[PDB]
Amino acid sequence: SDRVRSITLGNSTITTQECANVVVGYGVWPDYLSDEEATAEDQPTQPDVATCRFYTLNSVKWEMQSAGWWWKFPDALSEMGLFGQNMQYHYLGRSGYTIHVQCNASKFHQGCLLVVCVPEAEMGCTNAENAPTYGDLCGGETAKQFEQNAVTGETAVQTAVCNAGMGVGVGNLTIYPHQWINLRTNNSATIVMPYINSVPMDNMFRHNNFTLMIIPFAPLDYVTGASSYIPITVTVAPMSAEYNGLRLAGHQ
Amino acid sequence: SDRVRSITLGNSTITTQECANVVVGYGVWPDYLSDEEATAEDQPTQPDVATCRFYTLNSVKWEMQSAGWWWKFPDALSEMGLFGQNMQYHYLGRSGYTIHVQCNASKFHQGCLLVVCVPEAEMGCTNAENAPTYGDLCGGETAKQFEQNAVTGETAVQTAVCNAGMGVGVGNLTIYPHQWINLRTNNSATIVMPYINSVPMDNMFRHNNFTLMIIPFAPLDYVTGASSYIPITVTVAPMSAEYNGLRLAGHQ
Amino acid sequence: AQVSTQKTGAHIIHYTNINYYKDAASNSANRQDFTQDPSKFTEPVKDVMIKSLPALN
Amino acid sequence: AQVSTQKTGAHIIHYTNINYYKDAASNSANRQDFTQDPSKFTEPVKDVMIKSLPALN
Amino acid sequence: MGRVADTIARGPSNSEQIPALTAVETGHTSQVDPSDTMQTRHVHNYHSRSESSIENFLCRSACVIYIKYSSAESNNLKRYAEWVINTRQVAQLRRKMEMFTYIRCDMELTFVITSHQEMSTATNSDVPVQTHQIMYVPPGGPVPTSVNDYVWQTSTNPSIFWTEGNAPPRMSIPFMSIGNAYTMFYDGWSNFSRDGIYGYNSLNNMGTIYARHVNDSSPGGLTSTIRIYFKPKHVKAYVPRPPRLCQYKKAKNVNFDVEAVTTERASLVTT
Amino acid sequence: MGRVADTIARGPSNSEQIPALTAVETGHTSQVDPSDTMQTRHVHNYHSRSESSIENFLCRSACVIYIKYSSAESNNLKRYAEWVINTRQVAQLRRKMEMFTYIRCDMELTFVITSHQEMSTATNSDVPVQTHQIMYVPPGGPVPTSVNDYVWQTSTNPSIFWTEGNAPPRMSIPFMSIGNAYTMFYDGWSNFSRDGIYGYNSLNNMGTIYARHVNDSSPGGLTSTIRIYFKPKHVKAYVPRPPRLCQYKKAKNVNFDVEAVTTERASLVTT
Repeated sequence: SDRVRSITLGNSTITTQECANVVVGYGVWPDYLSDEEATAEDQPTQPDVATCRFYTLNSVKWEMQSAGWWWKFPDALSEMGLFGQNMQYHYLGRSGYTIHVQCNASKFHQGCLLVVCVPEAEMGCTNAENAPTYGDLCGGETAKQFEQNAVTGETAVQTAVCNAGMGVGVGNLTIYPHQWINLRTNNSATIVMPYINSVPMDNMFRHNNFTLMIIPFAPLDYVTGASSYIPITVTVAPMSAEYNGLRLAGHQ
Repeated sequence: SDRVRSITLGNSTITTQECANVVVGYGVWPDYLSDEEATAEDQPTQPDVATCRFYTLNSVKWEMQSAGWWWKFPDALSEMGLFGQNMQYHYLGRSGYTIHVQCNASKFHQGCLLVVCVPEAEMGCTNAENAPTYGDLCGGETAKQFEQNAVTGETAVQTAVCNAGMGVGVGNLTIYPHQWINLRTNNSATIVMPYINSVPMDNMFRHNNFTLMIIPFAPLDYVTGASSYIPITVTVAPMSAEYNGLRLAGHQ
Repeated sequence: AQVSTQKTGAHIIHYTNINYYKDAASNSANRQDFTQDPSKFTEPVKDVMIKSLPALN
Repeated sequence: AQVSTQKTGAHIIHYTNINYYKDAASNSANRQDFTQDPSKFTEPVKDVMIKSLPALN
Repeated sequence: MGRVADTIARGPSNSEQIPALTAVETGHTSQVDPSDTMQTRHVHNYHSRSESSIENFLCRSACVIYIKYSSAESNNLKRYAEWVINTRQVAQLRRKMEMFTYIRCDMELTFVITSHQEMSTATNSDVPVQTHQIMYVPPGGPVPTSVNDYVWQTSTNPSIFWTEGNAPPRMSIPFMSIGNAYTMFYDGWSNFSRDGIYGYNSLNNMGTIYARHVNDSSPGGLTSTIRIYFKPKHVKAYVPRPPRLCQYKKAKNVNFDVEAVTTERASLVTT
Repeated sequence: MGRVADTIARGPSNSEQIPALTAVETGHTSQVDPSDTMQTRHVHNYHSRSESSIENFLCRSACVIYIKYSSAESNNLKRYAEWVINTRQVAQLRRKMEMFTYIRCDMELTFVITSHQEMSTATNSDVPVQTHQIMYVPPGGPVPTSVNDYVWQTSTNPSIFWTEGNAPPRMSIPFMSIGNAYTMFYDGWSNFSRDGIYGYNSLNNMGTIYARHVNDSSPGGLTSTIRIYFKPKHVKAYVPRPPRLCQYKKAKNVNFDVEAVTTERASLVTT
């Protein structure tokens, strides 16, 4: 069957028994930087299995009035294992990812999620004179949440699914690598993101390569007398992580 | 000339212009563990240049009544860079070292030091009913000091150079890999220690593979009107560091 | 001189271009490159999905 | 006519020049000569100094 | 060529083949043709996707700014004008480029320079044909503080001199980003702290255009307005994005106001 | 090509080789690469030194003077203007050439000629399009003393005639020093006595440009200003010098005022 899969990376392994294939974003599979595309002249450290391995993030509760969740990368893995340690000590990094979303339910539950990895998901702001602040772009391992309707603030992110937090049709986030999790079909999504940037390597705190957004397009619904807590778990492994520009820890 | 040398490891390099060769301890140069001597079945991470690279320790003041200094390894590098980070997250490690001692002086100063790396330098105690405690075996990047004469305490290390803190002739610490720094000859010692243990890998906090001891055998002496502060600096790089048994940080 | 076909219909038909500058940024825009590869957006899946078969077996 | 490569990238690309004048001072400037010899400023020493060896033995 | 697929003739079917049925839970989108859902005839199809190339889409000159300056300094325009180079002060050109995340291209800059007579208490005007300078100052160059200063000597700064009543002047510009492509959207900050400017304006640092009259002022007043037109050429674009839904607010931010997805309908069923 | 060196992969070392250590008491400067002081990877490097050639550095037109003349002689500009040819009245172009001691090159001279209406008590102006002459008089030629004199017959003197509303006129000039290169700095004197002019102005003798309106004066007044632009071409330069530190004082001397080496810092350690 096509519904059963395992992905083994490092000392971690994930199993699925319902899945709707694997999306390889832009048809490019993660790899180390070549000698003809390099520009950092020091030897790169490649920690291999010690950084490339699934890291489970904090789970979010799917409710009937939920409007979605987002996690920015690499800043959701900034405190995760030795992946986050090698971010501390290095000026440059460069990594692809396999992102795996889990959300099982019974056959008497219904709902549909869009799972999409958006490169360069620069976000708007409630006040038009101000930039959104870091605390509102990022929650780390915890997700930031979309809201159903428009919000107000000064440095708050403008959240409202219809605009997707970016001023674009939310229905058009399908030219970006994506899968859907529809509870009557599959219980997992898998996206494999290559490294995508216009520079061959970049700092891992000052820049977010992509944002994973999970947006309900068909609300959660079930008859009362069924399970009322349904989590969505995001477990994501780095792939081909390498770092250059070793110096003391920090980022300021 | 034989007096000039460079050693390049990672993004660090040391230069000497007075040196008395390089001692390769037991004639064995650091290497990764082979497949025929392995017993840990998970893939080893080898961080290469990111952990193998000179780390300068805290300097000690050589005085005329100094009796010596010691630093235990790997516990002097436990907070040093990503070498110390990979100690945190891994059950096992395994590394060789190049240890480089620096101590320059003028040609109107005199003194002689023994620089010796002692495998398994288990130490005695002032009270004969008690074991020495960790705070007295180790100072981390800071050295613990030998004393000229016998000391007392309950959990204090018995320090007295004559016994070398181990109950043996101090003059017999020459079957261990060693060099001397004699101020009228050389200003540096270099020892390259292989990994030496009776198990192929071992935990890096629970065990100290060797101890570097620096012991004056001819006191510092100079005529008043010359420099009166002369440091001894120990800069030591891991070599062929690899780790197995990845789990959460800590050591308890 | 470079001699290349013009855009023409459907059911003479060449033009001549000579570059007059030492930079390739000075050159006229390339408008006749019609290469495509829609499959990296339209079919970006690890396993090849055959149209006639079930998506999910 | 002189046919010579243009400046172009990185990972058509020629131009044609004809001189129209009887003087070589009338000609367009030579911008594509990239010859160098830094060693007469950077290493102007009688004895060749090998990098790996001592400067002064 | 850019020619599209032919329709293939197809007869009745009754098989376990199911081209119509699919799962959209895969990121894959269906490859169905009409030749899978009904009869169909063979159509030899000669239509081309020639003009839907990105090098035909983006390769038409678009106005990006205009800036005014005045001989008299009549209405606070100074004797020279300036513009920090960007592509984000105009809605139309900006939107086309923001359908992509990274673009590398060469530009072609055309200038349309016009002048007009101003109200004055001056009597008798017979002002010579104006000449104008357009000077490009790369980042970290000295800048004009007056129309007469030493910076207009243009010893290394690229410059155009053009006289009215002639064809619009143009110059090519090559690809010139620090990166390997221009960045339309940057989800980072300019500080490692994660403070300062956020967005694509962090990576914007493309110099400044200055423009003046070269002629000395005459007793009346003339204001000249220069309109700057950029045309992408030799384009490669990467990472498609949605077209904008919302109107822009600012030329350095994406901040947006919440707007409707689509326009109204009376009901689900309309004719 | 002008392509730069690749980085070469390098491993750990421990040898009596000492690339880092050197003596700077030799005039020789170290040849060390990153591949001598740390690990390093192989980088295939495609960067070029193409635009840092001296024939790209010096080969952009720079204004060297402007001079004014007036039909009316309104504000003491005469009916013609003159300029003794030199490159030293402008800071920017001068500094670039003074990074070399000897330069042989051809020049290209472009003129940007503009006119403006002047205040007058004249009424009704409908002045025809001006024509202008630019005459080069080699050393020891007869010189204008008026706008009407015989010297403007240009029987052997090179000359340009140009009408306003047209493209800027230009002419090439060949290398034309008495020597085998132009001399930017001369540590000698013009007399064997060791008196007279000292410096590079001893060897300066490059003729004089004269410029007039060719049209007869009309009842109002027009002032025309001509800006002269030199571009080196076909350059060979010899004997590099430091760039200037001090601002210039004079166009015939190097006299200078004592100025700071660099700008302030608070302390030795700054971040």
